[PDB]
Amino acid sequence: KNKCVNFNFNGLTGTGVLTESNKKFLPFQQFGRDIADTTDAVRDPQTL
Amino acid sequence: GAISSVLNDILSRLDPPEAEVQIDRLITGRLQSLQTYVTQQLIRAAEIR
Repeated sequence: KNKCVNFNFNGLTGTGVLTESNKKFLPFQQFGRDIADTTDAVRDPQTL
Repeated sequence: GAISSVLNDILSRLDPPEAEVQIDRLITGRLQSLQTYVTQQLIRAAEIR
């Protein structure tokens, strides 16, 4: 966490930092999107 | 007119002999968006002058 690390979240390639989230997601929702329609959160394929 | 809007998707699914066509449709479409934004802002700067 807290480092500009490259990403590979099962096809989702990107670059950014990792931070622990605070808000609530749906139990059937995998990720979310912002107003600009890019990736703002992700779920790990191993742990929930 | 391309496959997807994400540049990280077309660069991973195709070859660089093949991905040169899909990138060209995204560069030309996005270059006209910046040429429109500068042109409209350059007329509004003359009205505020």
